[PDB]
Amino acid sequence: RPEPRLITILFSDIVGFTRMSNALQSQGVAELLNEYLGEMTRAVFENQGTVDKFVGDAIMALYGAPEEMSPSEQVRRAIATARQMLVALEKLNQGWQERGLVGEVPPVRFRCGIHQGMAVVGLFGSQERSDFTAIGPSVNIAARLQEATAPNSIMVSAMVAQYVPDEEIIKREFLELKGIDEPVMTCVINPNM
Amino acid sequence: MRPEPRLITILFSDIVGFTRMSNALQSQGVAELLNEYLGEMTRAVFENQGTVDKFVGDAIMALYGAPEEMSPSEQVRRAIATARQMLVALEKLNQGWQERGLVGRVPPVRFRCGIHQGMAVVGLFGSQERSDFTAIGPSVNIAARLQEATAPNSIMVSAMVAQYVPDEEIIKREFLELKGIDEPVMTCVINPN
Ligand SMILES: Nc1ncnc2c1ncn2[C@@H]1O[C@H](COP(=O)(O)CP(=O)(O)OP(=O)(O)O)[C@@H](O)[C@H]1O
Ligand SMILES: Nc1ncnc2c1ncn2[C@@H]1O[C@H](COP(=O)(O)CP(=O)(O)OP(=O)(O)O)[C@@H](O)[C@H]1O
Ligand SMILES: [Ca+2]
Ligand SMILES: [Ca+2]
Ligand SMILES: [Mg+2]
Ligand SMILES: [Mg+2]
Repeated sequence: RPEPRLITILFSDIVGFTRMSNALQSQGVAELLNEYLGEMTRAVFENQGTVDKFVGDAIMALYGAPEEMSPSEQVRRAIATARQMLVALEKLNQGWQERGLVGEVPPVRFRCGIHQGMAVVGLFGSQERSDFTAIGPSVNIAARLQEATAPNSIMVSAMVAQYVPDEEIIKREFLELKGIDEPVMTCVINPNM
Repeated sequence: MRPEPRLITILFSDIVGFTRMSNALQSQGVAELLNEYLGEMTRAVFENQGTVDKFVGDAIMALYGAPEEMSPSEQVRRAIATARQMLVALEKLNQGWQERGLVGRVPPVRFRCGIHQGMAVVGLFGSQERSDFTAIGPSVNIAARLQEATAPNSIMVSAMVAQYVPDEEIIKREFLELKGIDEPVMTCVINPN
């Protein structure tokens, strides 16, 4: 049965994928995407994370579920992952650049949002089709954060930022998010430790 | 499956204001309702030869014409028939949740549906460790966005899908802005019966 517990959600999403989605065609789109994702999942698994699901060119990773994890660990790994994924993106662009797969098309950039809160975690769906995911306001914030941030940046919430030295806090500022009544305190963190 | 272009029809159903009622349902109250909702809704997709791509929270994504082949007219027809059965099935669930005191006497559960037909790269995307079957491209977004813009408990479709729908069944045609698409798109509100 799905039950509530504290977890950290991370969303990674490629910017403007739809554009290059043309003039790159089938093979191009499949080959690039499959590779992009190969690295990103690698980044998640290495940081003890869990790949909840892919949503188009987006990734949804969890920390703290299904395997119990300490609040500090949850955020520390999630951030390590976000910083790691970025390092892969710069190199993949270096791999696709000398392949022509990039360039009437720019390199690939992603938006990342991280949050920590409660969520009803467990198997959702029917007895014919059910997947393991996290449901709840907390998830929506993680998603909304990722969407509100600038390309090639990591935007966490205050809940997350508290485990982050203010020195690594590039930009603090409230922001109204879609579907969230109370304005959230967002924190754009530094890509480097 | 080896990713490749293919004409398909995409269906998105999303519950209206789910985050709002999750605060009056409590963890156990959300899992009960959400899982019951998914069972009846996916049953509808399956009994219309549709394929449940995935669940994006309280939202459902169904594909018609993939993996198994299906004609352009049948895709539209099954996808629409599915959306109409969902409403008939939701009406029943609302009665149940009515007695249970879960909702009704918290407004009764409602959902939005979006359907577009068009080319899209379908197949398995991901890594060797984790990869899933799904559709990718401009076509999927259009449906996702049409869902997003339609009034609660209404079925919105693109003009291409509308091209295979008897005229009297149309309720409202209109040039709208699809929060995610650059140029205005023509939309058609389908009669729920
Ligand atoms: N395979 C898939 N499964 C489910 N939803 C999908 C999907 N592919 C796309 N979508 C949904 O379609 C909508 C638009 O997709 P996006 O990937 O955000 C367009 P984009 O070209 O990448 O621009 P953007 O991400 O910079 O905004 C989103 O709501 C996304 O979640
Ligand atoms: N389990 C999950 N997996 C992936 N994305 C999820 C998710 N739960 C929520 N989201 C994402 O969080 C965002 C908002 O969730 P919503 O479905 O809109 C809650 P809502 O209160 O019902 O808003 P609504 O009334 O506009 O439908 C979406 O982009 C959705 O894809
Ligand atoms: Ca994207
Ligand atoms: Ca919803
Ligand atoms: Mg996006
Ligand atoms: Mg929504």
